[PDB]
Parts: sequence; structure tokens; C-alpha cells
Amino acid sequence: GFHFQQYIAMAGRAINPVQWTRAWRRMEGKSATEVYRDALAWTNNQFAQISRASQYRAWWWQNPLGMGLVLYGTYKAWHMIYMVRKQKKTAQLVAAAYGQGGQWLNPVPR
Amino acid sequence: GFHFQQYIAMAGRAINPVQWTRAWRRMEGKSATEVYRDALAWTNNQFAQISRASQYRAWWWQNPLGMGLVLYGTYKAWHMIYMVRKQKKTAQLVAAAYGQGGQWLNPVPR
Amino acid sequence: MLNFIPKRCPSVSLLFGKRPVQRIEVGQARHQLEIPVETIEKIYEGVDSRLEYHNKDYNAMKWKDFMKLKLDAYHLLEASQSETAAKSAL
Amino acid sequence: MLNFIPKRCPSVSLLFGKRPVQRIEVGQARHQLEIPVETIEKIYEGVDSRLEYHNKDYNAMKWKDFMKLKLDAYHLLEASQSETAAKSAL
Amino acid sequence: GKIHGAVWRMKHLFATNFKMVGHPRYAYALPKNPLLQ
Amino acid sequence: YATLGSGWSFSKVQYTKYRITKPWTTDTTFDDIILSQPSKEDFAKFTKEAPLFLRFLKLVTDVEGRQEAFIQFAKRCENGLTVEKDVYVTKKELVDCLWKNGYTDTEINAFEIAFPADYKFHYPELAVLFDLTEEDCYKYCIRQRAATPEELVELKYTKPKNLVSSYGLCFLGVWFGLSNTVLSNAWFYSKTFPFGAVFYMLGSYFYRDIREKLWKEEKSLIHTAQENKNMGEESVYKQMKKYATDTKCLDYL
Amino acid sequence: YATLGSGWSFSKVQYTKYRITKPWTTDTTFDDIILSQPSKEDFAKFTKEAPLFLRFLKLVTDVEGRQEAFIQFAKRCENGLTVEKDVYVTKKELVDCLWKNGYTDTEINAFEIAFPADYKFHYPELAVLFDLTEEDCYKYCIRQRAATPEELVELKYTKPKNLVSSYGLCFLGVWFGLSNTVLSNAWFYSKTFPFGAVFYMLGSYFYRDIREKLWKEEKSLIHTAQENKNMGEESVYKQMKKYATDTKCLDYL
Amino acid sequence: KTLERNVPMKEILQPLWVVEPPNFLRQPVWKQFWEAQFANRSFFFFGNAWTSAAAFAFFIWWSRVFDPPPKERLDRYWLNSPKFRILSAFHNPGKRPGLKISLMTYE
Ligand SMILES: CCCCCCCCCCCCCCCCCC(=O)OC[C@H](COP(=O)([O-])OCC(O)COP(=O)([O-])OC[C@@H](COC(=O)CCCCCCCCCCCCCCCCC)OC(=O)CCCCCCCCCCCCCCCCC)OC(=O)CCCCCCCCCCCCCCCCC
Ligand SMILES: CCCCCCCCCCCCCCCCCC(=O)OC[C@H](COP(=O)([O-])OCC(O)COP(=O)([O-])OC[C@@H](COC(=O)CCCCCCCCCCCCCCCCC)OC(=O)CCCCCCCCCCCCCCCCC)OC(=O)CCCCCCCCCCCCCCCCC
Ligand SMILES: CCCCCCCCCCCCCCCCCC(=O)OC[C@H](COP(=O)([O-])OCC(O)COP(=O)([O-])OC[C@@H](COC(=O)CCCCCCCCCCCCCCCCC)OC(=O)CCCCCCCCCCCCCCCCC)OC(=O)CCCCCCCCCCCCCCCCC
Ligand SMILES: CCCCCCCCCCCCCCCCCC(=O)OC[C@H](COP(=O)([O-])OCC(O)COP(=O)([O-])OC[C@@H](COC(=O)CCCCCCCCCCCCCCCCC)OC(=O)CCCCCCCCCCCCCCCCC)OC(=O)CCCCCCCCCCCCCCCCC
Ligand SMILES: CCCCCCCC/C=C/CCCCCCCC(=O)OC[C@H](COP(=O)(O)OCCN)OC(=O)CCCCCCC/C=C/CCCCCCCC
Ligand SMILES: CCCCCCCC/C=C/CCCCCCCC(=O)OC[C@H](COP(=O)(O)OCCN)OC(=O)CCCCCCC/C=C/CCCCCCCC
Repeated sequence: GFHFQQYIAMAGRAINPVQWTRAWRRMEGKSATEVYRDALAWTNNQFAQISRASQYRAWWWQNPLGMGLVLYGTYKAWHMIYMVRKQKKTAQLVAAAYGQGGQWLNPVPR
Repeated sequence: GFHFQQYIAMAGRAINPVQWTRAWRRMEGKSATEVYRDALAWTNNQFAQISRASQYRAWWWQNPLGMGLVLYGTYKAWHMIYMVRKQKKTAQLVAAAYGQGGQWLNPVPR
Repeated sequence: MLNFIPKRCPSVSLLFGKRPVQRIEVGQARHQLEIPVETIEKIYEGVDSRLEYHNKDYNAMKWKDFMKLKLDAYHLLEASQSETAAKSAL
Repeated sequence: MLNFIPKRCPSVSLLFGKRPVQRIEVGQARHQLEIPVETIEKIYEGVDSRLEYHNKDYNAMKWKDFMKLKLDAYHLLEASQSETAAKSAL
Repeated sequence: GKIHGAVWRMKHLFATNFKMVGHPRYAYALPKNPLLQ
Repeated sequence: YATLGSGWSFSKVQYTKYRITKPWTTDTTFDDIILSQPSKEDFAKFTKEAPLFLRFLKLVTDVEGRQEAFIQFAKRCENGLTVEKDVYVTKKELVDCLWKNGYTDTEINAFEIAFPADYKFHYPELAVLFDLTEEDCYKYCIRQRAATPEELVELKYTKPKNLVSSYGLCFLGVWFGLSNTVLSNAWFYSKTFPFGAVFYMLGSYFYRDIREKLWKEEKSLIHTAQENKNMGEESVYKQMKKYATDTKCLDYL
Repeated sequence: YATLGSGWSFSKVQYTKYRITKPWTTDTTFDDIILSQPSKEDFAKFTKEAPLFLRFLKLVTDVEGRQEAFIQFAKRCENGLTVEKDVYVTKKELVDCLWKNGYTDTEINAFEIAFPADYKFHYPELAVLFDLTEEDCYKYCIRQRAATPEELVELKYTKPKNLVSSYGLCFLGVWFGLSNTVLSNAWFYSKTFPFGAVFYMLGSYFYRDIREKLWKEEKSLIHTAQENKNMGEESVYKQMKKYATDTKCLDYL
Repeated sequence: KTLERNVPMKEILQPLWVVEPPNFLRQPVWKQFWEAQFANRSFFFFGNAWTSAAAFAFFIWWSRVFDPPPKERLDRYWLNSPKFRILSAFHNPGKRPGLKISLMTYE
């Protein structure tokens, strides 16, 4: 893993509306195949940088588990930021519709 | 800051009882002045290592705020580990003795 | 040997044909050997430019020529290993 | 100058008195100057060993001698700056 | 992954031999050496 | 990215707990060439002293028969040559190239006696010295520097970008990620911290045993490959030497 | 710890986001000498080649008149000298010491022509060459290495210690420190994250402006001190040169 | 001549393709699968090859066991299911579908 700060900055630029107009202008004379190939090439460049530079270079976060810990941290951040938020919303929804635990209730007895 | 892992290991050895017997044997023919001077010298050696090596060396945690962030982190860890625990205990004590918020109640009206 | 022929462009192999000779070190003892640049250039007639590997600095030969070269090498090596080998290549 | 005299022990100043001469570079141009080791050793008679600084590699002289030395230096310097200075130290 | 490991070993053990132009079980098909006699 | 280099040395690295430090500069910053993917304008520039190279250049030009190039380059380079700092080729690499490409021992010895051992040739020098294009020389220098990418390269310093948007997004991240009971869960304390801590302790205690047990096979394979290469090359060389004297039959006839 | 060194160069460092890497070794580890406070047994050992030094030693001993030392040292050192790896003195430092302590130009030139520029003398060599004690030579080498502590030193590798107790204490730490609402507090989101993030962003954006504005005064003071030292030394030197010829009055009389 | 163009690094250093893995066989997956049918012990779902796992998956998909239940059997499991309850609540934002679920069961 690497360039997390650059990724945050990319997300910021993406949400900035002015960049929406800039991208609208850049998309003049452009194809979906070209856009897809460019994105795929960017991702491949990132992963190739990793594969090459891990052989001789060590980041500030280097540890006896290597990039496994950084990847687990990315996963855990994604989890706590998105999935647990969705769980909170679903919990409030279920509590308003059926009551807390309503989705695990037993079938009506016959 | 530095050698946090060594500090954790020192705490572990200190809590280990066998080390209590080892220290009991080491204290044979020893003075309180000597013990105090040794501890003070150890602390001074740590701080002098910091003062000297910060001029030319950078730790894995180096950041645009330097050791200020490591010191704040030490403080925050101490806070959350000790003071908030004591607050939890005091909260349960107050809730059992007076009720929640009992220490902030107004005086009995006259 | 591999089928990786360095591109003779100066951006890759600086000073390829500036002189009429090439030199190489051979073996663990690193014996010197000089080879005529024309004998070398004979390879770039079989070189195929569609194929480019190792940061696009090495082309590949045609399998026919590459295997002829490998066969000559193998013949020389097995002759060296054998004792009844001919005292001449005539 | 400072009142920091290097210890002549070999653990600090390797090869102090192995030869009868000392050498130094002076100024920005780094002119060479040679000094007799006896003229130098005259300092370690005023050196005080109770005082040790800079990783305990430098002792301090007695203020009397150190200030006499500073005064000689200052006299030479002000004579150099002045123009009516004596053409001889006699 | 098995195929990858196989090829990764084939590389190191074949590509720099000078004795394995092909597999030995098919050496009958190679031309004959003009230096032997 | 490809692994460039002509070395057969199987090299691995062990890391420390200290970061790489370079001398302070208010305009430059050091970074990895492959991770930065810099351009010619991103590279930092500096001035280099000419005379030691201009003398050798005058000699070479008087030998080859092209003095207009020397005159132009000297008038360009006076008051020092302004050039990108970390785009160069070492004297050893240049000498190896010359030798393997067939430059005479006289010229090689001239190079050796003229330039120090730690001299660094830049692409304009190479171009004016070998009658090549600065573009090609730049590309060659870049490839030769990427072959040794452990050495950081010096780029122009640029302020951070998108700090405000990044702050907003990080606030959103914490606001959505810490408003939960995840870091206080029975699952956390029973599985996440124990398993992770055990893995970390085992990795810290057997960090080297694991690496060695994994790299044993690769080391053996590399050794085998190198031995085979050497023996084959030597055999072919000695056999061709044996058969080298089969051409004089004709001139005898 | 004191700041050793004879240099007047005001040097500061800028850090990268990459850690220092050294070649892989299954028995050694690189660390900072001042942070480790190593001992002679903690230092790592290796074998060094003798002949190049033994020739010069034989010469020096034949000159001085002590051959028993050469014989003993050679019989000790045969099959290579086993010595601590990172306890040495460089040729340049040794030459400076010799020159300032009064060794003749002939001996200095002998040293220069005998040993390469990148040679590294160890304390046994120094002791047998100058008739000193290995203890004193070891201490001198250690001081000269601490003078340049940016270079890491190679120690024997030791497994981690107290991992089980450390795991217990870290579990206790998390169990008592994360069982709370601290990282989800209005105080957190209103003061801790905003103030901290603003400080971090300002520091990242004005990292160099701040450092320069702080170091301006120290740089000026160091410059002033060096200028004063130089001018005073030069004046005193030239005045003593003027008065150098005041001793021949007696031998004239 | 002097160099003025700003040379990008992509004209010099080409990155390897690692996003999609290599195919050392140089044959497509469907052709591999077809070839495995005629190899011994790899016919359709027999064997323990990847093709066998793929064919077993397709076989259980082609079967009926994983298809949705009929209306005559909905109230056996589906109408008391967490997925069903959560979906009903989600797609009826501010309502309580307990009564409508009872009526669906009656139906
Ligand atoms: C949970 C976090 C929240 C905590 C509570 C909230 C508190 C908030 C206040 C925060 C204040 C922080 C204190 C600042 C003071 C300075 C501290 C400091 O810098 O030194 C710390 C200290 C480093 O010591 P050192 O003096 O710098 O010397 C370094 C050595 O030479 C070794 O040299 P090296 O080069 O080989 O490595 C250098 C360094 C490298 O450190 C790094 O650079 C980090 C590497 C990965 C980059 C990404 C980091 C974040 C995401 C991955 C890590 C998740 C854990 C969070 C780590 C936070 C710290 C970065 O090593 C480490 O520090 C290892 C830390 C990672 C241990 C992972 C253990 C996993 C068990 C937990 C399960 C997984 C996580 C669950 C989810 C948690 C989500 C919050 O780190 C240690 O903890 C030493 C551990 C000793 C062994 C103990 C037995 C194993 C137990 C493992 C847990 C150890 C305690 C950590 C608790 C966090 C995990 C639950
Ligand atoms: C709150 C933590 C718990 C989070 C939620 C629980 C989640 C659990 C799962 C954990 C999973 C972790 C994810 C692992 C994936 C890999 C991530 C990674 O390694 O890259 C991260 C990324 C590093 O990017 P990079 O690709 O490695 O490139 C580095 C650059 O070249 C720069 O190069 P450089 O050499 O100059 O510095 C390298 C690196 C250096 O990183 C370090 O080595 C750490 C330095 C200090 C050592 C001790 C660390 C722990 C104690 C002090 C720090 C407390 C905050 C906890 C930081 C945890 C990460 C270590 O820089 C940093 O990462 C700065 C991080 C510290 C920012 C402090 C902001 C303070 C605001 C919050 C108030 C104070 C704390 C409140 C109490 C929180 C208690 C939990 O760090 C960033 O966040 C980039 C920030 C960009 C600017 C954003 C605008 C400012 C907003 C500040 C907050 C930024 C988000 C951080 C949130 C935490 C603070 C609330
Ligand atoms: C269906 C129901 C829902 C519908 C409702 C949807 C609601 C959506 C709301 C709109 C917001 C969308 C989310 C994005 C927010 C912007 C984030 C952002 O870009 O910040 C990063 C921005 C960039 O800085 P950086 O990322 O660090 O570095 C990049 C450089 O700055 C370099 O940056 P740059 O070069 O890319 O651009 C620079 C630009 C950055 O300034 C900005 O922050 C951009 C804000 C533009 C907002 C436009 C909203 C459009 C949608 C609403 C329509 C409103 C009608 C107006 C139409 C526009 C024509 C006037 O301006 C400047 O920095 C100063 C120079 C001024 C130059 C002229 C700028 C105006 C251009 C002409 C308008 C372009 C319109 C594009 C067409 C859009 C078509 C969809 O820095 C900031 O954070 C600015 C401050 C953040 C804004 C909020 C300030 C606090 C006030 C909070 C509000 C009160 C609290 C809420 C209570 C409200 C109660 C009523
Ligand atoms: C007023 C009301 C309150 C009163 C009640 C107070 C209750 C206190 C309870 C006692 C515990 C105190 C807290 C300290 C705990 C020990 C922590 C520790 O040292 O661990 C680090 C220890 C050291 O490893 P390391 O730090 O990674 O590296 C250092 C090396 O190991 C190198 O380590 P080392 O060289 O320093 O020592 C090695 C030693 C490490 O083994 C140990 O873990 C030490 C445990 C000793 C506990 C002694 C408790 C004494 C107080 C209670 C009295 C009981 C009567 C017995 C008296 C002793 C004579 C037999 O042994 C070995 O590793 C194997 C070799 C065996 C050699 C012979 C060892 C015995 C020496 C002769 C006895 C010495 C007595 C000293 C005099 C004490 C005077 C106050 O490693 C461990 O963690 C051992 C496992 C942890 C123990 C628990 C195992 C799981 C069982 C959990 C219990 C069940 C859950 C609770 C439910 C209970 C329901 C009933
Ligand atoms: C027999 C010789 C062939 C052996 C296999 C060699 C490989 C042949 C490759 C042929 C390529 C065929 C590709 C088929 C693409 C399928 C497209 C598709 O799925 O469309 C749907 C459609 C199925 O739709 P539904 O019946 O509604 O299933 C709904 C699931 N709930 O597809 C089909 O019809 C595929 C039909 C073939 C299914 C596989 C046959 C499995 C039978 C197993 C053997 C049974 C033995 C029983 C013997 C009886 C003993 C007394
Ligand atoms: C840890 C041990 C776990 C072991 C569990 C493994 C279970 C393996 C048993 C499943 C295979 C049994 C073969 C059944 C064949 C019955 C005879 C027959 O040919 O009937 C064909 C009949 C198809 O007929 P129709 O539905 O009418 O087709 C309509 C087309 N639209 O076949 C079937 O019904 C398919 C049967 C599905 C079996 C149940 C699937 C269970 C899921 C298992 C996968 C999960 C992993 C299992 C662990 C792997 C163990 C090796």
C-alpha cells in the first residue's frame, strides 16, 4: 500500500464541483473505452509500483506483518465507516417498523 | 520519545514476581541514595538520548509536529487508561450512593 | 541463453555501432572476447520488432534463427565434453 | 578562544607526545603553523583536573593563566590593527 | 498457482543450461552433430 | 515495473525503525523515482563546473574533427552548466559501456586519467561527447538510475494539495467510523486483538526464520542457474579457441 | 549526550517517508550507537584481510626496533583478523591526527601510498602500530564513530524479550482504554480533531517557513562566531610572524 | 541541439501488467474446460479439478433446490425471514408491514 494521502486528495477533488465542469470539458472527444483503459492503467501502475518497490524499499509503516497490516487496516476502516453506518440505519429502521430484534422473531404460533 | 516497547517490557518484568526475589537479592548492601541516583540517571540518559539524536535522526513516527504528537499520544493513552477508568468507578459509586448526577444536586430548599 | 536481443537504439544501448568491434566477458574467470560488429548485426536481420520485453528494451528473434544458434552452441558444448570430437570443423 | 584543553590521554588525543612537534591550521586560508610540544605542555601545568567538560575530554585551565594567554592574544591583535605599533617586541 | 510455480522453476533450471535445447526424450529428432565422429 | 540491472546478486534488505534523512533544503525534496514517476521539469536543477570536462571535450573534438560543437557547448556552458541534478551516469558505467562497445584502450585510459573516480556525467555532456541526442542520453541516464533505485532522487518541492477537502473527508470518516462500539466489542477483545497480537508476536520472534525458510529455494535456483551459465559459456569458449586455427588451411593451400 | 565533532557546518536534516534499509543478515542488526549504548560483546564481529596491513607493519617495526610485536601479531592474525566490525578509524582521520601531532611528511606519504583511500583501521591495528593499548584504541574509535552517528552500527541480533507480559499489558491497556465514549465524544469532534487537524495542516503547509524563521538567528550567530575566530587567528599569526625575527639579536651580539 | 521538451517517465519506464493474471497456457478458460472433459477423471463434475467444481456449481444451479419457493410454500420459511422483513420495512419507509405480512400469509 501507498499514497493514501493522494487518494484522499483525489476524493476531495472529485467531490469538488468545479472539477465536475473541468471533467465535463475534458470529456470532449473521448470514448468510454479510453476512460476505462486509463482507469485500469492507473490501478495497474499503483499495483506495479508496489510489486517493484517492495523488493528494496520500506515504508514508515513497515512491520513484521508487512503490507498485510495496512490492507487489514484499510478493510477495517471501510467496515467501520460504511458497513457499521448501514447497520445503524438498518437497526433504527427495524426498531421503528417491528421493534428491536423484530427481524429475528419466531413465526406466529399455530 | 523512544523505546516504548522497552518500557512495556520493563513494566512486565517489574510485575513478574520472580523479579521481586531477584531485586530483593540485588538490594543486599545498597542505599536509598544509590537507588534514587540510579533512577534519576536512567531518566536523564533517556532525555539526553532524545536531545542528542533528534538533531540528526528521525524515527518511524516522525511527522510535521515532531515529538509533540508522540507526547500528546502518551498523555491521551494515560488519560483513557487511568483517569477515565477512575471516572467510571466514581460514576458507579455516585449512582449507587445518591443517584446519577447526585454530586451536582442543588442544596435542599429552605 | 534467452531470446532477448538488446535494442541498438542509443536510448537503450548507448554507443552500439560507434566502433567496429564488440567485447564481452565470458565465464567465472571473465575471459575477454572480441566480436565483429557485422557478425553481431547479422542477428538484427532475424530480430522481430513486434515483440519487446523487459521495459521494451529487448526484442525477440525468430525461433528458427534462435534455435539454430542454440544448436550450434549445444554442438560445440557436447563436442567439448566428448573426447572423440573432430580436431577441426572442416 | 575557550578554556577547553584536550586531555592528552591516548583514549582522547591519540599520539599527543609521540613526536616532539604539534601542527595547526590557522584562519580561513588554513595557514600551517608548527609549535614545540614543550611550549604546549607548559599549559598542562596550569590545567585543572577537577574540571572536565564535553564528554569529559577537555579540562579547564586556571583563570589566571587563561586570561594571561587571552591578554597576550589581544595585545598582538590590537598591535596588528594599529599602525604605530612597535617594530619589535624587545 | 501450481502452473506458475512450475514455470518459475523451469525458467531457472532450463533457460541457462546450453544442454537443454529441448527435452531429452525428444533428442532423436535433433539434427546430427558435424563435430562428432 | 521491471527489475533492471545486470547483477546476479540475490539481495534482500532488513529495515530499521529510523527514516532516511537528507540535508535541509528549502526548495527540494528527495523521493523514489519509481514511486514519483517524475518528469524533466519535476527534477531539480543545479550548476556544474565545466573546465575539467571542457578540456577533455576540446581534445575529443580536435581528434574527431568537429569544433563547432565544442564552441557552441562552451558558449552555452560558461558560468557553469545548468542541468537536472539526479540525471547522470557514473564513470564506471560509462567505462563498461565503452569497453563492451569497442572503444580503444587508449581512449579508455584517457577517460580514466582525465576524470576522477566519483565523477558524474550528465546527458548534455554525453550528447556533446558522443554526437548523440540529449533526449536519448536523458532516457539512458534515467534507465541507469532506475537500475539503482535505492538511491533517492531530488525533485522540486511542492506544497501539499487539497488539504481542505481532505480534512472534510477525514472528519466524515471519523464521524462515521468511531460512532460505534467496534473497538469495545467482545468480538474485538476475543478475536481481533488476540489473533492479531499473536500473529504480530510470532512474526516479530520468527521474522528471520520465516524469511530464510522461504528464500532457501530461490537462492538455490539462482545459484544453479548461475553455475550452469558459467560452465556452458566456458566450455563453448574453450572449444571455439580449439577450433580457432582452422582458417589458415586456405592461405596455406 | 555531547555533540562531538570538529566541524563548524550548521547542518539540519529533512526526513522522508521511507525507512533506512540494509542488506539482509540472519545474525546482525543495524542500530544507532547512542540509542543502543552497545558493548564490545554486543558489537558484531568479522574477519579482515591482513597482508596489506602486515607489510606496512613489518616496515614500521623494522624501523622502530620491535619485531617481537610483529611476529606475535602476525601469528595471532593469520587466517584473518577477527575483530568488531563497526569499531574503526578512517584513513583521513588518522592522517589528520598524525599531521597535527607531528609525524613527518615521509611517514604520512608512506601511509597514503600504502593504504587505499577507503581503508578502515581497527583498534588492534592501531595498538600494534603505535605501541598503545587496545582499550585506549577502542575508546578512541568509539568516540570517532559517535562523532559521526548518522551512520548505523552493526550489532548482534537478539530475539525480542518479554512478549507474553507485553501482550498481557497491552490487552489490559485496550480493555481499559477503549471501553469508553472518548473517541465518539462531542468534545472529540469539536476540539480534539479540529484543533489537531488544523495544527497538522498548518505544520505540513508551513513546515519549512517555520524552521527557517527559527534557525535564522542561530545561523547568524554561528557565522559571526566563525568570522571572529578566523580574523583573530589571522591577525595574531601575522603579528607573531612580524615579531619572529627578534631572537637573532642575541647571536648577532 | 538542446533539450526543451518535458519528457514524461512513461516514455522511458514501462510498468508491467499485473492487474489481470498471466495465462501461461495461452488458451481461454472455456477451451481449458472443454479439454478437461476428455482427460481421465475430469469429466464434468467427477474428479477434484477446478472444472469439476465449476460443473458441480452449474449443476446445482441448473437444479431446482436453489430456486425460489412457490406461493403455496412461501409461508413455510420466507414470510418469517429476516431478509423479507428488512426488505419490506425498507421499501415501506415510514410504515409497519406486520399487518400486510399477516394478510400475505392468509393469502
Ligand atoms: C487500537 C489502536 C487504538 C488504541 C487505543 C486508543 C488510544 C488513542 C491514543 C493513541 C496514542 C498512541 C500512543 C503514542 C505513543 C507512541 C507509541 C509508539 O509509537 O510506539 C508504539 C510501539 C512501538 O514501539 P517503538 O518504541 O516505536 O519500537 C518499535 C520496534 O522497534 C519495532 O520496530 P518495527 O520497525 O518492526 O515496527 C515499528 C512499529 C510500526 O508501527 C506502525 O507503523 C503501524 C504499522 C501499520 C500501519 C497502519 C497502522 C494502523 C492500522 C494497522 C494497525 C492497527 C492497530 C493500530 C495501531 C496504532 C498505532 C499505529 O511497530 C508497531 O508499533 C506495531 C504496532 C502494530 C501492532 C499490531 C497489533 C495487532 C493487534 C490488534 C489487532 C489488529 C488491530 C485491531 C483494530 C484496531 C483499530 C484501532 O508499538 C507497540 O505497540 C509495541 C508492541 C510490542 C509487542 C507487544 C505484544 C503484541 C501486542 C500488539 C499490540 C501492541 C499495542 C498496540 C495497541 C494497538 C493495537 C490494538
Ligand atoms: C483516530 C485513530 C482511529 C481511527 C478510527 C479507527 C479505525 C481503526 C482502523 C485503523 C486502520 C488504519 C488505516 C490503515 C491503512 C493505511 C493508512 C496509512 O498508513 O496512511 C494514512 C495517511 C498517511 O498517508 P501516506 O500515504 O502514508 O503518506 C504520508 C505522507 O507522505 C506524509 O508523510 P510524513 O512522513 O510527513 O508522515 C507520515 C505519517 C505519519 O504517521 C505516523 O507515523 C503517526 C505519527 C505519530 C505516532 C503515534 C501515532 C498514534 C498517536 C498520535 C496520532 C493520533 C492519531 C491516530 C493516528 C493513527 C494512525 C497512526 O503521516 C500521518 O499518517 C499523519 C497521521 C497523524 C495525523 C494526526 C491528525 C490529528 C487529528 C486528530 C486529533 C489527534 C488524535 C485524537 C486522538 C485519536 C486517538 C485514536 O495518514 C493520513 O491520515 C493522511 C492525512 C492527510 C491530511 C488530511 C487532513 C488532516 C486530517 C488529519 C487526520 C487524517 C486522518 C487520520 C485519522 C486519525 C486521526 C483522527
Ligand atoms: C436532491 C436534493 C439535494 C439537492 C441539494 C444538493 C446540495 C449540494 C450543495 C452543494 C455542495 C456540494 C458538495 C461539495 C462542497 C464543496 C466542497 C469543496 O469543494 O471544498 C474544497 C475547497 C477546495 O479547496 P482544496 O480542496 O483544499 O484545494 C483545492 C483548491 O482550493 C483549488 O480548488 P478549485 O480550483 O478546483 O476551485 C476553487 C473554488 C472552490 O470553492 C468551492 O468550495 C466550490 C464551491 C462551489 C459550490 C457550488 C454548488 C453548486 C450546486 C448548488 C447550486 C447553487 C447555485 C449556484 C450555482 C453556481 C454558480 C454561482 O473557489 C475558490 O476556492 C476561490 C476562488 C473562487 C473562484 C470561482 C469559484 C466559483 C466557480 C463558478 C461556479 C461553478 C459552478 C459549477 C457548476 C456546478 C453544476 C452542478 O475548499 C473548501 O473547502 C471551501 C470551503 C468549503 C465550503 C463550505 C464553507 C463553509 C460553509 C458551510 C455551509 C454552512 C453549513 C451548512 C448549513 C447550511 C444551512 C442552509
Ligand atoms: C490481598 C488479596 C489479594 C491476594 C491475591 C493476590 C493474587 C496474585 C496472583 C499471583 C500472580 C501475580 C501477578 C503476576 C502474574 C505473572 C505474570 C508473568 O510473569 O507472566 C510473564 C511470564 C514471563 O514470560 P515473558 O515476560 O514473556 O519473558 C520472560 C521470560 O519468561 C523469563 O521469565 P523469568 O526468568 O523471570 O521466570 C520464568 C518463570 C515465569 O513463570 C511465571 O509466570 C511466574 C509465575 C509465578 C507466580 C507466583 C505467584 C506467587 C503469589 C501467589 C502465591 C502462590 C503460592 C506459590 C508460591 C510460589 C512457590 C511455588 O517460569 C517460567 O517461565 C518457566 C520456568 C519455571 C522456573 C521456576 C519458576 C518458579 C520459581 C519459584 C517460585 C518463585 C516464587 C517467588 C516468590 C514470590 C513471593 C511474593 O510469561 C507468562 O505470561 C506465563 C503465563 C502467565 C501466567 C498465567 C497462565 C494462564 C493461567 C491464568 C490463570 C487462570 C485465569 C484466572 C482464573 C483463576 C481462578 C482461580
Ligand atoms: C453429454 C455430453 C456433454 C457432456 C458435457 C461436455 C460439455 C458440453 C458443453 C456444452 C455447453 C452448454 C452450455 C449451457 C449454457 C447454459 C445456459 C443456461 O443456463 O440457460 C438456462 C437453461 C436451463 O434453464 P432451467 O432448466 O430453467 O434451469 C433453471 C435453474 N433453476 O440451460 C440449459 O438448459 C442447460 C441444459 C444442460 C444442463 C446440464 C445437464 C446436467 C445433467 C446431469 C446428468 C444427468 C444424468 C441423468 C441420467 C439419467 C439416468 C437414468
Ligand atoms: C463436509 C461434508 C459435506 C458433504 C456435502 C456434499 C453433498 C453432496 C451431495 C449432492 C450431490 C448428490 C447427487 C444428487 C443426484 C440425485 C439424482 C439425480 O440425478 O437427480 C438430478 C437432480 C436434478 O433434478 P431437477 O431438479 O429436477 O432438474 C431440473 C432442471 N431444471 O439433481 C439435483 O437435484 C441437485 C442436487 C443438489 C444437491 C444439494 C446441493 C448441496 C450444496 C453442496 C455445495 C456446498 C459445498 C458442499 C461441500 C463439498 C463436499 C465435497
